Amino acid sequence: SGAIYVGNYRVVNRHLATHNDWANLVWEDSSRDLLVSSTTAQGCDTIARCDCQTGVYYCSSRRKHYPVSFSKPSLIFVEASEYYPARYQSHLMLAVGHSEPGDCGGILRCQHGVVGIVSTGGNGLVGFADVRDLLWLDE
Ligand SMILES: CN1c2ccccc2C[C@@H]1C(=O)N1CCC[C@H](C(N)=O)C1
Ligand SMILES: [Zn+2]
Repeated sequence: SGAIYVGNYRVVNRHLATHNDWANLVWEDSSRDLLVSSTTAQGCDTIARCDCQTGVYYCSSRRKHYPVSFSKPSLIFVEASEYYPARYQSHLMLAVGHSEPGDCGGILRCQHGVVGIVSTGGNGLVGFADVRDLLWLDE
């Protein structure tokens, strides 16, 4: 689990969005596994606007942060799950690192701010949904 809180927005994995996220919906995209809802309180986080390909992510299944090198946002085939049929997920960045079911939502950060959130895993890999292109999160 986990979310990004920036301005009056809350960014979560679309497959983990709550009834309240959907009732306050701003934008969602199944192909990216992202959903953004509106909040009444002002959020804590800063979004990176950069092309970093190294950073640090939080892994809840180990209660620890790990440094990672990750691929540029791209279209990657993701196997069927209880949440989605087998499909290509866009704007996804892969890295070698630990991730289990339950780790989705962990934040990936570089020196410029938040880069994205854990969205895929297994096989000693961890995939992150990029948010750096969502320029409207800041205005
Ligand atoms: C975190 N993952 C994981 C880790 C170890 C072992 C098995 C898994 C599966 C899970 C996974 O990749 N998912 C499931 C939930 C929806 C995600 C999506 N963006 O489509 C895909
Ligand atoms: Zn950066």
